Amino acid sequence: MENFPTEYFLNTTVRLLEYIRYRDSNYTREERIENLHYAYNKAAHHFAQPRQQQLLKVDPKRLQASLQTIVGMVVYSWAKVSKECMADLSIHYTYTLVLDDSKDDPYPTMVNYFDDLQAGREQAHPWWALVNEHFPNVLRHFGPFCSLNLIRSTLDFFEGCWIEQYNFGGFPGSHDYPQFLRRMNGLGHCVGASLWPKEQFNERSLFLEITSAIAQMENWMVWVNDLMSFYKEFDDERDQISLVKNYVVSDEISLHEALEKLTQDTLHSSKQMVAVFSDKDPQVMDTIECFMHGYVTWHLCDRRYRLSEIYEKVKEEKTEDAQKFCKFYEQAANVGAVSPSEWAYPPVAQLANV
Amino acid sequence: MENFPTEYFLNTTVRLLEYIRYRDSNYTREERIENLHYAYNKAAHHFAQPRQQQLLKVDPKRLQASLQTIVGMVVYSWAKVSKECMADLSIHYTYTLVLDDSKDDPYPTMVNYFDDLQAGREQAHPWWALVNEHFPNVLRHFGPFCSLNLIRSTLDFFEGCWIEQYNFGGFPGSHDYPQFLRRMNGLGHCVGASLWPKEQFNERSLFLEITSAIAQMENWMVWVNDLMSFYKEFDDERDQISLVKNYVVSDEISLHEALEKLTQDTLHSSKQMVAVFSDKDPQVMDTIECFMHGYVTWHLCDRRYRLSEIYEKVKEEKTEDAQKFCKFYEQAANVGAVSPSEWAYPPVAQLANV
Ligand SMILES: [Mg+2]
Ligand SMILES: [Mg+2]
Ligand SMILES: [Mg+2]
Repeated sequence: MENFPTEYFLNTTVRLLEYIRYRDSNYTREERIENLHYAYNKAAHHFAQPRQQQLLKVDPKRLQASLQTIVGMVVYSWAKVSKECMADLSIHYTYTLVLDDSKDDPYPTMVNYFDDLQAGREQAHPWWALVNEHFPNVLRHFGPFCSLNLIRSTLDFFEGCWIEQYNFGGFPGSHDYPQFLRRMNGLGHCVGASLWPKEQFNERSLFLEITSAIAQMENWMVWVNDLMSFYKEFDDERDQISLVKNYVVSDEISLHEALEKLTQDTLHSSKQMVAVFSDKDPQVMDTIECFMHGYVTWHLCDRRYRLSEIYEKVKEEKTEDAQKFCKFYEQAANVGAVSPSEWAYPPVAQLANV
Repeated sequence: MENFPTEYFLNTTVRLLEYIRYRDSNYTREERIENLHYAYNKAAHHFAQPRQQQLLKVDPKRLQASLQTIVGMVVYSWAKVSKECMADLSIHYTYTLVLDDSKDDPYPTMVNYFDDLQAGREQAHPWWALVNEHFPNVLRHFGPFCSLNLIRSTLDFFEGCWIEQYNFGGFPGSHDYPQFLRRMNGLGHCVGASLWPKEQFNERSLFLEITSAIAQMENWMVWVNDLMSFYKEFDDERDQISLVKNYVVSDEISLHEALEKLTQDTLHSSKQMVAVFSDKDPQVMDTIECFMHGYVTWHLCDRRYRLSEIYEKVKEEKTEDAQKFCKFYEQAANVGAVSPSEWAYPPVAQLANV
């Protein structure tokens, strides 16, 4: 546990990419930049409005960083949706990412949650006030079924953040806690269902494939992020309650065994993704295919995950995995490494002061 | 379907009951009757009101049977809460059950779900109109955190019923579908959180134990019901899409292997329940202890699960399992076998016509 399991990590990462067939796509760099800028621009203007600037307590620099990371996530993974959809989704997922900065006990503001909701009064918690006011801009892109999924997952996410304020990784022997919490904060159904705008897909005609994608993508999605984040989190003494770390505490196993568990679930989830959707509606496999690749690309190109540090270490090694990794990484960079100055401007703060 | 694994059913059921050392002593015959009648009486008066009689489309006989089954469930398992709490919970879980066996398509009534919610307008779907109007009577018994859990779980349940209308057990190879659906319709967080009225428990002082109980009780609860109720759902059309049966379809394994999977999860969940809460706050272990026993007692007695039939077929067999099964089944009846005429009166229909 002293050193980072670099060789084990590379092997699992290469397997993950091969299982999902990571490969070049029709999604260019020019289109990338266009979408990045469109999504960023609309979002930046939104978060710069006085109402938002005042009810959303976030350090300007992090809001800027969080927005940029989210626009990147949406644009790179929701490759098939319209520019407006990427923009509105970027706003919503930026709201979720930001809420992780509040130490404010939701308790006082949640005392009248239901009565206020039923009466049509603005929620006491400012996050809810902005999120629910903006939600319709996100929901207009989806049918009733998918919309319900986005709504539920966001409600779950809120409770997840609440629970996480206690920095609790679960009582030893509480085996069901880890994944219980991970689903709470994962946004699985929100992500999964938001992949099907009614503009491109008929919710009723594809009810079964969509429901199935939500169910399978929920886990793939969160576990992939748990793994790709495993490098940056490794020595992060601040980050104390990740799925992997709660496995250690709750299941009473080594950090290493927790990481074995995570990669097995991840690889298996990847296989089944392919096995189930390969022969289904081609348009559905396309969206699923593009999300998995873009999602990994995003993790690979975003400084946040510092995976470039791993590339800079096996860059010249002559091992099988090390080379497959470096090639995948270069492919990723080839289309995903983009300078912020090419799309993320002007800064939110500059629009807020204007 | 074809032929019920009666033999194997006996073995699995005996293993669970034995492992959890099934024994109910939550109430003296007299307290059982008092609570049953109190809960039934308030609920019956509620469902007999003209508004309820009009928006709730349910065959009168079915409403009557469902109400009686639920009052029994609540009273027998929520042994530590007040009479009012049992009554209000009985009303809520009766609403869910009436939908649980229903056959309706939500799409047209869910098109304006969010906008109506945000504006404070009554929901288009009549079930939501009655449930949300009544909810405050249930929520007043809990703190904000637990309340949030009840609200979310009910929202999940609705989507679960929606999904089940398609009679889909999952695509072969979609291993994550089964439990995905089971949590949707399980009411796990609703049940788990509703075990802690603020009248008896401080939500903030026991935040960790309550959150943990919600996480562990979610699975224990649903799996126990899946095992105990495998019989009544086996041939029912509306219940052909269940956890055990979706395991067969989705994982491509024998009905028998699905059963072995279910009992292992159940036994293990039982083991960890004890391991984690034995030494924790005694009042918490008491509620957890009382729910598990009362819940099982309820299953061996309520009409809905028809476990009497399985008894009237093995009460002779010299199979050891059929013997251990009948000893348990008679033990349950001795404590919880109560004639409806001692509490469930007058009938809802008679109050409706008055
Ligand atoms: Mg159900
Ligand atoms: Mg049912
Ligand atoms: Mg059942």
